[PDB]
Parts: sequence; structure tokens; C-alpha cells
Amino acid sequence: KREHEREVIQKAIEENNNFIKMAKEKLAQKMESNKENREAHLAAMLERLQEKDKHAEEVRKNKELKE
Amino acid sequence: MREIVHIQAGQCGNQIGAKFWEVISDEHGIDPTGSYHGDSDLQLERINVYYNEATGNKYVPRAILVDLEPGTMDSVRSGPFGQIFRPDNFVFGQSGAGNNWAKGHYTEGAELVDSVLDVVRKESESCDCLQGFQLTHSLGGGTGSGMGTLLISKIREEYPDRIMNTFSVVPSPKVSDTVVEPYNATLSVHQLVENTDETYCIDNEALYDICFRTLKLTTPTYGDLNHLVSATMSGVTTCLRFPGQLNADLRKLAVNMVPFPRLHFFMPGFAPLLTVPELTQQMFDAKNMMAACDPRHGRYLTVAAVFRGRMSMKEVDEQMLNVQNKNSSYFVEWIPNNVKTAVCDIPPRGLKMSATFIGNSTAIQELFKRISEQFTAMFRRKAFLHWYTGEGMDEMEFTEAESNMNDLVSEYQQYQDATAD
Amino acid sequence: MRECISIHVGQAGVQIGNACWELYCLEHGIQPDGQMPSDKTIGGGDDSFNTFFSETGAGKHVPRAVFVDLEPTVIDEVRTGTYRQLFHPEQLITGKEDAANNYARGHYTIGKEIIDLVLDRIRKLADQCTGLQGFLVFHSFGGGTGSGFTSLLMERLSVDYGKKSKLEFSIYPAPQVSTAVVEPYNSILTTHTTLEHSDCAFMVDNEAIYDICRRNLDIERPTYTNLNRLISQIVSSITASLRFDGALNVDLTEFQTNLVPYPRIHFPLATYAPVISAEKAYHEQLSVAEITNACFEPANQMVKCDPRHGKYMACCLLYRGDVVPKDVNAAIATIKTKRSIQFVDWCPTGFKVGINYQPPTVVPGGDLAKVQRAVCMLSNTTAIAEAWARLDHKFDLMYAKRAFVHWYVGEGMEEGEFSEAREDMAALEKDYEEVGVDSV
Ligand SMILES: Nc1nc2c(ncn2[C@@H]2O[C@H](COP(=O)(O)OP(=O)(O)OP(=O)(O)O)[C@@H](O)[C@H]2O)c(=O)[nH]1
Ligand SMILES: Nc1nc2c(ncn2[C@@H]2O[C@H](COP(=O)(O)OP(=O)(O)OP(=O)(O)O)[C@@H](O)[C@H]2O)c(=O)[nH]1
Ligand SMILES: CCOc1ccc(-c2cn(C)nc2-c2cc(OC)c(OC)c(OC)c2)cc1
Ligand SMILES: [Ca+2]
Ligand SMILES: [Mg+2]
Ligand SMILES: [Mg+2]
Repeated sequence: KREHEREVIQKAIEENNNFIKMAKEKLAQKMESNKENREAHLAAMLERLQEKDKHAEEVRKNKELKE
Repeated sequence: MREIVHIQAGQCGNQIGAKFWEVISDEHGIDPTGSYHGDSDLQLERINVYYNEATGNKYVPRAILVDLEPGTMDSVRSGPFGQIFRPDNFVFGQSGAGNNWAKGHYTEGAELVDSVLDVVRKESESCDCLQGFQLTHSLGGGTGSGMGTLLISKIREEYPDRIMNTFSVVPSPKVSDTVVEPYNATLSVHQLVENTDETYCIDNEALYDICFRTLKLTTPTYGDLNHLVSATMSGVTTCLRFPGQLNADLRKLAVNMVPFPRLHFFMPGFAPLLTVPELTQQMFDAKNMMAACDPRHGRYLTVAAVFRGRMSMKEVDEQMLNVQNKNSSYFVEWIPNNVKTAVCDIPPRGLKMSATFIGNSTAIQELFKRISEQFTAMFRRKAFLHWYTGEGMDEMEFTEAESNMNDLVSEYQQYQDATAD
Repeated sequence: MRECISIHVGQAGVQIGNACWELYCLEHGIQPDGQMPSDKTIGGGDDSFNTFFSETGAGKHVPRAVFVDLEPTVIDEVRTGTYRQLFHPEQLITGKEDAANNYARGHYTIGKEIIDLVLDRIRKLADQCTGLQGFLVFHSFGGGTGSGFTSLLMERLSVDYGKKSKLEFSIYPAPQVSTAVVEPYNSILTTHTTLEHSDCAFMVDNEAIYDICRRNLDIERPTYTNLNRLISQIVSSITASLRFDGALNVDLTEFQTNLVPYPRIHFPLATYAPVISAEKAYHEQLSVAEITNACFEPANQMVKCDPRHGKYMACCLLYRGDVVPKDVNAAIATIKTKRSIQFVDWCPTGFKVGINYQPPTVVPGGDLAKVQRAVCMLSNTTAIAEAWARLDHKFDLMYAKRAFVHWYVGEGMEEGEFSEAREDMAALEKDYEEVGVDSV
């Protein structure tokens, strides 16, 4: 009975800790996956705006190189 | 969030912009020198949105006055509230655009754009918390149409997470009979669908028709059109400008009005051009739309309604519910609670009770279809292309702009035809 | 000890906190500057009101509470208003830019910039405590901060405080008061991401509080001030057990033993009475029998559902004022015969009773009449799943077309998080269905 008394309280700690662990990790997974996703969105937005500039350089050369 | 940075490009943008600044200065208790002569604390409480606080309690617009033609600088400065503007915020070019979008966007306007951006960067940096930008311009001209949609694009590179509003003035034969405005609008619309968060389609054909039919004027000036455009621009900013129990910023409006990121072209409305049930029926009536479309030819994805004046808020709640009940077919079933309503105590000057309407309706395709018809009339026989291909553009870019605007129409149709089950 | 730290998140929370803390001060005879004349132990004490108020050496009674909002307008009114002296400046926390009705901005984008500061400020209150019991979290389901930042906070508190109890007072959205188009999305998103981390959650349907103010207080178009002053009386009835001495006072954790049969089934239906105007209450004394019978009239519920077309797993009656056991017992006996109260076959059908003697107060120039007795019923009914149903349908109508989902994806969320949340809600609806079924 004494070894069972310790087996219960050790288990109580184990699962309390496990809940903190898998909460702590699941939250880290989300905040990293999010930051990757948000920057992926803003990088593609800026890459489409940087592609517009290169097109406006082809238009400004087709005026110069058609005279 | 609080501060908006205003930009007026071209002639139309500067005139409708000037009217906007006269009207909201009047409502906030501001005179052409820039002193608070009012009475209510409500006038000042969210003054920071559109004004900077210079020394000696001076209130100065956060506006950036731009055009490739001078003289527009003079008419704005000679006009009623010309004094109040900040002198370095004027950024004016030399030779003008001559109704050429390719000049405004790619060649001539591309030179001036950097010194415009400097005034933006100077104003934006001094904001406590910059929320976004608003552009007043036309899609028919050269500067506002072309250089405006470049500034949109360029401001998006340095402020990609800020809101980008536009009051885009859509062209019409009935008001202005230049032959290549259908080309300029369609080229602008190709930029607006990609680079703005919400665009108020202010339409000249709607403005002419309202001036003729409702307001009884036999042949109307640009002054008569802009009495409306100013009252509309006064209405949709009312919630940003004053307190109420709603907070109101550009993000929350944009979030709630824009179900899909391309479909952000609002159909404004105003009433009267009086009792609450009349007001309510007037603002949803097709005659009061500042875009040339019938709401009964599509469905409302989202609507925002702003009432101004002392009135029973219990009566307004009952009435807006009434029109949704009775006209249930003209709102989409798959977006619940998709019509919102704010009330401001302080009415506009002149009227005791006004009502302002903002609707993202699928019936806007009717406007884009009209511009597509006038465009495709010219383009399919290659008419007037030398103006543009001279300045360096490909024919490919006219096809892609034609295609992207027809996609926008097709998408507004997709969601009009969408059902719940 | 047995201290209780209150966190108010976003406008709704903040504004309900103003109501709640104003009311608590009137109940304990605390002045707006924080002084308590009746408190003789200067600097500290082991009294029942000390569960919600710490004391300074100067004698200021300071709420054990934090106010957070991602924009300053709403908290700034606390900072300049009547009770500005009551709070230390560091209990009032703001950013500059809000979450814009976006769970994504409240949980991630704007939220991650202030989360550490908030937990640091909660921690400073926790270290004043000799025997912390847990947290009360006040927020809206609808708002970006109320949904997003709350969820973030709840997750982080589970890390820092382990299994230490966390109760919610959630404001369920309704179109009568302000609503946004995307509130169903925020509601499902926060309800999913908080469900593991909340021990008990009292939902408050704004429509229910709206209808009550219209019907019972004769208020034509109720304001937030009207709704919050009613809400705070219900909040006070639940927390009264923690704040007052009492022979026949049952503690709120003891009711929770009965109210929560499984961990996910932690959503009690609050029902309060009497809500009555000064005009109608004149020469009209409402007995224990009358107010107890009103608890089963569903027009007095904090959440719109029909308990009569569901099944009970728990019934608790929290009386305050001039009440004694005898009358309560008579009143319950009356109800058992005349009313539609079916329990599940696995629960015992008793009603658990508590009584505080400290009679219920009202805010001066309020709409509620001062009454000699009052009662808040907390029941665990399967009917409350109807609130999840109405909200889940609205979610489904928009999500079918992906309406507005780009605002969330833009700020870093995936489509997976929507379906994950919605399937959790589908499970929760099925759990509330399964518990009602009879055994074999
Ligand atoms: N409603 C309204 N429309 C206007 C006004 N002024 C010009 N427009 C319209 O604007 C279109 C032409 O654009 P403008 O703004 O005049 O030209 P711009 O953008 O300055 O370009 P450039 O003149 O080439 O420098 C026409 O269709 C006009 O009907 C005005 O005050 N009100
Ligand atoms: N009962 C009650 N409900 C409120 C109050 N304020 C807001 N709400 C409700 O809360 C929801 C909106 O969320 P808010 O709490 O205002 O927003 P927030 O948490 O500040 O989030 P953001 O402003 O988006 O950062 C809507 O359902 C409103 O009806 C209040 O004082 N009382
Ligand atoms: C159909 C959905 O439309 C909505 C919902 C909400 C809002 C909104 C939310 N807040 C906090 N503020 C606004 C708001 C509302 C307005 O008109 C009713 C405004 O005037 C145009 C406004 O100014 C930008 C903000 C908006 C639309
Ligand atoms: Ca003491
Ligand atoms: Mg010009
Ligand atoms: Mg807020």
C-alpha cells in the first residue's frame, strides 16, 4: 500500500507535467508555423511588387530603344 | 490606430479632395487659417485622424497635393480652404499628362513619384500610429489614373500592412467626351484589384443622372457633381472622424466589408439628395447610388449604413431589419448579419437627418461591364494605341487588363449565383 | 488566502470589469480612492473580501486584477474615470493597434508583442498571494483581442501555473448589440483553442441580456452600460461565495464539483432573478418562492436555449439576502411537481443550495430596483449545446464559400486551423448529445 501511495502521487505529477510540456510545445509549434506563414505571405506580396518594377524598366527601355 | 494619410492626384482628385477638406473642416470647427472655432468636445476627440497639431494650436491636413500639371496647385491654393494646406506638401510637375495613363504610370510620372514619396514618408513617420492611406483620383485621366495607381503600388512596398483606400472617380461619356477614357479606366482597374484593400466607385454617369433627374439641373457643372462627391466622402468617414459607441477604423471596416480580397469595389449612396422609414427606403433605392448600377440586378455581399442626426435608434434598428426581411433575396444567405449600421449624433451642415450607404454588391459588374464595352469597342480595331505603345507599352498589357477586369466580373457573378445548400 | 486574480481582456472584458469592480466596492463599502473605513487591520488581513482585494500599508484596497486591451481607448477611460485611483497603473495594460476583429491578430501578430508583458504583470499579482486559488477571465467571443489574445493567454497561463484553476466569463455574440461578420469564426476559433485550458466557463448571450433589459427594465434600446450592469450582478452572485463570510455559504469550487461531470462539459447555464424596475417593484416584495420559480422561466437565462427540451446534469441555487433554508426547501418542493425538470439517469436529482446574507446592492442611478433577496441558478443542462449549434451553423455558411478566410490566412493562419476547430465543435455537440442518452 505504501508503494501504491507513491505510485499515485508520482503519476499525478507526471500528468500535470505532461500537460504543461505538450501545451508548451504545441504553442511553440503554432507561433513558429504562423511566423513562417505570415512572412511567406508578405514575401510573395513584395516579390510581385518587385516584379512590377522590372516590367516598368522594360517599358522605359522600349521608349528609349525605339527612336 | 488613428492617423490617415490623404493623397490627391490629378485634377479630379485635387478638386474632390479640396471639397472634402472644406466640408470636414467645417464639421470639425476649423477655419481657413486653422483654428478651433466650435463648441463640442466631440469635434476634436478624433481630430488626429486627418489633422496634424502644429504650434499655436494650428490644425493642418495630412494631405499630399500632387499633379503633373501646375495651375491645379494655384486653384487649390486660391480656393476657400487653400491656405490651410501645408506648403511643402504641394508636389507638382511640369508638362502634364494629356490623358495618357502610360505617361502617368511608366514614364513622366515615374520621375516625379520619388519626391511625392518623400512627403508621404515625412508625414507617415510623424504619425503616432499610422492606420492607412486614402487616394482621391479619377480612372479616366492621365495623372490620377496612371500616376495614382503607381503611388498605390509604391506605397504598398514601404507600408504593405497598412490599409489602402481609394475614392476612384470612374469616367462617363455623358460628363466628359474624351475618346480614350475607356483605355485608362481598364488599365487602372488592373492595378486596383491587386493593390488596394477597398475602393469607393464614385461614378460620373450616376452623378450626372442624379444631377439631371433628381436635382433637376438641365446641364450640370463639375461643381454640381462634387456637391455629391463631398457629401458621400463626408458620410463614409463620419465614423472615423467622430466618436459614437462604435470605434471605427479602416481595418475593421475592410475586414467586415471584403469577403474576398479582389471583391472590394463599393457602391456608395446618400439620402436625401425627413423621417427614418423614408431615409432607409431612400438609401437602398437605386436612384440614390453614386455608381450606375441597380441593387436589384445582383446581391449584397456586405453593406454598411451610416445615419446622422438625432433620431430614435430603436426606430432605425426596426427599419433596417425591415428592409432585410422584405428584400431577403437581395442579400446573400451564406453571410449572416451582413448589413451593419452605425449612428452619429452630429449631422452634416445643411441637413437635420442624412443617411450614407456603402455596399459591396455583385451588381457592380454592371459598371465594369460598361467600361469593358467602351474599351473593347476601341481595342478590337487597335484604335488610338500609338499614344501608349509610343510611350513603351506592349499590346499584351491591354489584353491582361481586359482579361483581369472580365475575371472580376465573372467572380462577382460566381458569388451572385452561389447558394447555401 | 484563497486569492482570486481577475483578468479582463479586450473591450467587453474591460467594460464588464468596470461594472464588476464598481459593484464589488459598493458591496464591501470600499470608496473610489480605495479606503475601507470598516477595515481595521491596516496593511493586510485574512478576511473574505481579501480574496479579491489586497491592501497597501496606507490602507488602499486594490483589486487583484489586470486589464488588457490591444488599443488604448477603452482602458484610457478607466485611467481618467471615477475609479482611476483604485488601480495601480501597471494593472492597466495597452498597445496602440487592435486585433481588428481578427483572432489571428489577437493570438499571433499584435498579440505576441504584449503577451510577455502581461504574464509579467499577472506574475506580480500572483507573488502578492499566499495561497492563490485561480484566475477569472473576462472576454468576448467576437472580438479579435477577446478571442485571440485570450486563447494565447489561457495557453500561457496553463504553462506558468500548471493546472491551477481558470474560469471564463465569455460574451457570446448577438446581432442586436454590435456584431461583426466574422464573429462566428472568432467564436469557434477561441472556443476550440481554450477548451483544454478552461476549468469552467459561464457563457453570456448578449441577446439574452438584451431581451431581459427590454422586457424587465423597460429599456427601449439598451446600451453596453445597461447590459454590463445586469451581467455584473450575475458575476457578483457567482463570486459572492468567495468574497463573504457565511454559515450557510457554499464555496464556488464545491458547486463546480457538481457542475462539471466530464472536463469538456464545463459550460453552466446562468439564470438570475429578480430583474425588475423601481416602478414595478414599488409595494411589491418578491418572496423566495417567486424568485426561485423565476429561475425556471427561460426568459431569465444568460443564454438562449430551452432546458425543457433537454436534460439536467446539475442544479445549484445561489441565494443572497434575506433567505433561510426553510423557505428554499418549500420553494423547491413546489417546483419539483409543477415544472419540467428531467435529470439524466446517471446523476442524482438534488438541488444544491447556498445562501449569503449580505443582501444584493445596486449601482446608484442604475435601472435595477433594490430588492431584499435574490438568486442565481447555475445548472448544467444539455440544452446549452443549442448555443454551440446556432454559432456552428453561421460558421458553416461562410466557411463553405471561404468568406473572409483570407484576413486570417494573411496574418499567418492555415485553413487547417478552421477545420480542426470546427471538428472540435462538432465533437463537443456530440458529447453534449451522448451524456443525455440513457444507460444500458
Ligand atoms: N466628378 C468629377 N469628375 C471630374 C472632375 N474633374 C475631372 N473629372 C473627370 O476626370 C476625368 C479626366 O481626369 P482628370 O482628373 O481631369 O485628369 P488628370 O488625372 O488630372 O490627368 P491629366 O489631366 O492628364 O494630368 C474625366 O472623365 C472627367 O469627367 C470633378 O471635379 N468631378
Ligand atoms: N455585454 C457586452 N458586450 C460587449 C461589450 N463590448 C463589446 N461587446 C461585444 O464584444 C464583441 C466585440 O468584441 P470586443 O470585446 O469589443 O473587441 P476587442 O476584444 O476589443 O477586440 P479588438 O477590438 O478586435 O481588438 C461583440 O460581440 C460585442 O457585442 C460590453 O461592454 N458589454
Ligand atoms: C457588413 C459588415 O460591415 C461592417 C461591420 C463593422 C464595421 C465597423 C466595426 N467597427 C469597430 N467600426 C466599423 C465601422 C463602421 C462604419 O459604418 C457602419 C464605418 O463607416 C464607414 C467605419 O469607418 C471606417 C467603421 C464596419 C462594417
Ligand atoms: Ca484587512
Ligand atoms: Mg490635368
Ligand atoms: Mg477593441
